[PDB]
Amino acid sequence: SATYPMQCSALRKNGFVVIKSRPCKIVDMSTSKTGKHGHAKVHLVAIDIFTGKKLEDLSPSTHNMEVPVVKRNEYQLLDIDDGFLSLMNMDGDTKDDVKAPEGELGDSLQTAFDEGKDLMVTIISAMGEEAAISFKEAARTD
Amino acid sequence: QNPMRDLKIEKLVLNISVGESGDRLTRASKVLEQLSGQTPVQSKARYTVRTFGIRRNEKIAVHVTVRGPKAEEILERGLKVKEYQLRDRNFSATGNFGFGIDEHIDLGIKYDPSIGIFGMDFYVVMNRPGARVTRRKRCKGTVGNSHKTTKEDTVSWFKQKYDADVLDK
Amino acid sequence: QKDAKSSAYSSRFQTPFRRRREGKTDYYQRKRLVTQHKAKYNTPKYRLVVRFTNKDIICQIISSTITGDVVLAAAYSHELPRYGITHGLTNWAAAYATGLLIARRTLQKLGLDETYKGVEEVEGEYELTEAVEDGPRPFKVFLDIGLQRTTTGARVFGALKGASDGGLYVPHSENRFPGWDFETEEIDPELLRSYIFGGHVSQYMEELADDDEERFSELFKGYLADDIDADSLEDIYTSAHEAIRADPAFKPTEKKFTKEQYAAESKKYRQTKLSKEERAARVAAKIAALAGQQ
Amino acid sequence: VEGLRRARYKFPGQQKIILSKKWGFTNLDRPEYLKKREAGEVKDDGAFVKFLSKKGSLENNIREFPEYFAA
Amino acid sequence: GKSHGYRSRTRYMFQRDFRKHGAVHLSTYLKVYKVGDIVDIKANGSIQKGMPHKFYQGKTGVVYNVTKSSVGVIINKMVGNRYLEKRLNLRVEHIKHSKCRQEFLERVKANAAKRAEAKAQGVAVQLKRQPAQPRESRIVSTEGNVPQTLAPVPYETFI
RNA sequence: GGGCGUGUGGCGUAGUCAGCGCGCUCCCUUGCAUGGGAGAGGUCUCCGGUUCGAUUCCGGACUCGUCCGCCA
RNA sequence: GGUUGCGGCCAUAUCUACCAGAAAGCACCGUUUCCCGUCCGAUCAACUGUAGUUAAGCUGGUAAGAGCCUGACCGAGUAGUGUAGUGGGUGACCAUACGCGAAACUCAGGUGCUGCAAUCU
RNA sequence: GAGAACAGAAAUCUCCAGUAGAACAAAAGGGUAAAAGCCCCCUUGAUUUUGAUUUUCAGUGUGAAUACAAACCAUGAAAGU
RNA sequence: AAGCUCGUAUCAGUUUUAUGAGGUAAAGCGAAUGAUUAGAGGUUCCGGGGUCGAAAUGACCUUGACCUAUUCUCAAACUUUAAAUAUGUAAGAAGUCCUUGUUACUUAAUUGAACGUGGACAUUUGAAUGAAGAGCUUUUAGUGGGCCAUUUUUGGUAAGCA
Repeated sequence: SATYPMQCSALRKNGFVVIKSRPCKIVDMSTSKTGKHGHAKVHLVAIDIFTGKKLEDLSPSTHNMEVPVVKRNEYQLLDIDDGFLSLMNMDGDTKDDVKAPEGELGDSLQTAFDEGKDLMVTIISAMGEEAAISFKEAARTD
Repeated sequence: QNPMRDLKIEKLVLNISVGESGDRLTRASKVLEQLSGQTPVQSKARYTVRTFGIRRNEKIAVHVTVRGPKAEEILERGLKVKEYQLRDRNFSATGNFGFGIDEHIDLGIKYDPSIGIFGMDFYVVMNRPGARVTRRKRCKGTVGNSHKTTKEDTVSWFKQKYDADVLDK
Repeated sequence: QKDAKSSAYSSRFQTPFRRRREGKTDYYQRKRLVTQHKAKYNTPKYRLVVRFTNKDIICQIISSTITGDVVLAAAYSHELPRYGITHGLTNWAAAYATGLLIARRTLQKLGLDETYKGVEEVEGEYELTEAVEDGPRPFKVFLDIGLQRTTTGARVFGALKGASDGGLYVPHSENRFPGWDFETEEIDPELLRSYIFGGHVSQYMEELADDDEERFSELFKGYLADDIDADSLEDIYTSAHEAIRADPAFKPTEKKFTKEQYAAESKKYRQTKLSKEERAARVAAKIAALAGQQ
Repeated sequence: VEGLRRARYKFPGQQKIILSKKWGFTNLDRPEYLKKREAGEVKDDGAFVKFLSKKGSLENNIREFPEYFAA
Repeated sequence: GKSHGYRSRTRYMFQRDFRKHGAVHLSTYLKVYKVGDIVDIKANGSIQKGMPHKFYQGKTGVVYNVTKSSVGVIINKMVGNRYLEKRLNLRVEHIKHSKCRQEFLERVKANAAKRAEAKAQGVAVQLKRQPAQPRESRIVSTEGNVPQTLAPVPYETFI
């Protein structure tokens, strides 16, 4: 399956959750007892990985929250044209479906490709939507 | 006494460890192939060692096994490279002996600028007739104590044949 | 000092079976051979045991009991001089002739020989002894090649081919016979027939006698001593085959002596054990010798 | 005996002080060990003593324990 | 949690033994079982197929079915307050014939032989077994066996 | 008392069974702005186990920062 | 009685170090055209039984041998244990009655037996 | 353990000893030496049809497993699996 | 509770005989695994500290490892060995033996497998003791909080504790 359930108390920091059908990454967790007799409630503060928005939800601790599958994958650039990166996989596979980043990451990547470094791109998959998060340079195998 | 106790060369094995796969490996394999007259066998690496830079299974060494009078001839060429002087440490307790040499130019192949220079390890395995008892599949047995090769017999044979002298150390 | 085994090692050691220690029996193969379908209650399972020593081929028909194995009939290659084969007693055709002899002998002593005549006119084709209707089934037997390597061209399969043409029903495929092409999965019958009639040794006889004569005097010396040339071995194989199909009756030798006559000499030659009292006298003399201050 | 009697106060329960009939830390009696050590069939170790047996190889039994066989 | 698997608590039960590991000898494959034979069940840990459960270890039953490599055995199992009938398919490495049955058959044939030979005379055959009777009168002599007087031994440390 | 997290070169940290950036120190290049290249620098908190190999997998220990310890 | 082929029980058969082996049989041994397999006719395949050798394998013997096996009234009726008492003892535990009964240790002996077929001075 | 250039504690090769002290996906326990381990070759029986039996047990279900029958296959020289 | 089919048995909280199975108690560690005390003899291309040494793959002591023969003490999740008490089966008539019928199974084969026909063996008919009747079926009540004593035993310092 694309996504799998988990418990709120089983969740912990720097893990992925589904909040309002968005892949989110937790920055804050806090548990407070509801009433003296009652079970504690978990208040979760998380950041969407793709959009960067801050989303929070509180739930019972025993409640089950949905968790996405996030895969980070490593590729080499071939060209940046029309806002669409062209990447090259190990064993020689090529994809052009990735859109170029639109922020300061995209600006730095564009300048780095213009001045000619060999750039290593990390793109993540979660719940059927695809994006690029970071780039490095290959220190060896020039 | 001595009807068929005569020592003989079971085999000569020539080992080259280039240490890393590729063009060298092929050049060392070509040198071994032209020296032996047989195609050599490359040997994989058992474990990954960082310090050597090796990883598991890249065929890091190449070796060949030659038997008979041809092996005797290459051993003659190796001994005249070594000037018929060998250390006492070279011989083993079982009776087998080996030595290591640098370059095939001393062996007389002559030099090609592409192929480079590779040294070799020569190892001679000595046995008496009747060694098939250990090797055969049916009725496999162990060789008797008197008939076993030993260090004193192999140094006596190496002094008598090849008219060589062993070093005291 | 180096080759030393502790008492703990020698006490915890478990020896294998005696035949495994001698290296003569593969018990993994033996279990799969001699075991029976338990609903066939006391039905024996019969092995054509073919063994190759130097200067002999041994063929036996053996079933298994708890007290030991039982032989119906045996046929060795050294009784082939009775049928006219004197040289090459371990070649591929000698294995064929030994298989034919043990097949004809077993069908004669079972009384299954007037039916199931086998392949009378041999040509090298691959076929099995099929069951005739409204009568008894053919005698079923399975090979025991032992530790010997299965190999296309090995002479255990020559013994199989001889036994199969003799009228035994032995299950086999044809892909281990000489002449089997690997790429085209078919059997070449004329090369197999040449091997049955000794073509591979006669062709060598010609192609070595024409050039290298000292080898032709070293080996094949008995062929010159008995004036056997290259082409006559085919018809002496044919005459040997028809002599086997005449009488496999196995007259044994006359033994030249008696069992106790051999036993007297061998009992005289064998060494005996030392008893307890003379062992004690020996150790007392040893104590008086070395420990008695010389 | 007085040292063991002083040590007995540090232990719970009841303990007894018994003078053994054995020679030292061995397991033979005093006259048995005396009639064994008059022959050469004992040989000292670092603190203990090794004994001769009638079993084993005679060569080892003669390189060890020579005075008993010096009869 | 608790654990009750199929081979739970079978450690020493399904160990092989000391110094008789390895392959099994061919007498177990050459032995012949018929329907109605009485067999003992002892599992062989070297053979994992056709294994009995740990309950039937050391149990004795009756053959009711013979197949290619196995034997069907009937055991009576106490379940609650009655015995139930259990049918087991076991490979022949895990069974052997019960020797008590063949001893009883030897008693039957020797007993019939005694009855047959003594029927020619009518000498009150007395074919039932009898247990250990009390031993009867005897006279013990002291010729070379004069009695030796014994006494209790006093106490010693012995350490 | 219990639970959770925490230690990576000075800092930020990332990680596959030790990488850069900014620091540091040199060298080189060219402003309006610079940039580049070298090095010295890390027992991945510590100690074990596992594993071909462990930052990574596990166990134990230390430090620090948190959160609970309530009804009578 | 020796040896070979196939075995059964699977050390009384194994291991260590020496010694011996008539005859026959195994074995080492000689060869690379053919079938076949290898880096390497070393193993495996094939051919000859010829050129040779009991040196080895194998078999047997030796050893106050290691191990293993058997037995003992050897330890020891000991340890342990089923049953009994309004038995002892603060207790820990221990005696007794009616029964069952070890292991280590010590000592003595032993070191393959045998089935089917073939063959042998 | 004893040897062989670079090559050493650990690279590859050779011999000897080696009852398993290794390995068999994982927890632990069993089992395994001409193998159940390592390497190579060929394959899809990890197939079809419904019954019976064992464990848990009410002798219900579920899961897992055992031995067959009727086909159709794989592999091997074959017994067989 | 209602009975039903039979009339001393296709029984038994028992013993004996024969034959299995087990890994606890005990024992063992100069037996495997693991723990563990002390010396002794050796090994240094093969350790570390000192002292003598130009230094030395030097020397002399000492201390650590490894090996060899010993020595002291142990194991719920160690074991070669291995009880007592409990525990499976058998002690016949539904048995044994002789002869020969069936089959589409099985065998090279009337070879075997299973079930049979006909015939022989009877009150010591196959050990002891006792049987109070033996076997079978339907239907339904209450119950499904337990506790104590001896012996074995777990957690706990212990408990009229769990």
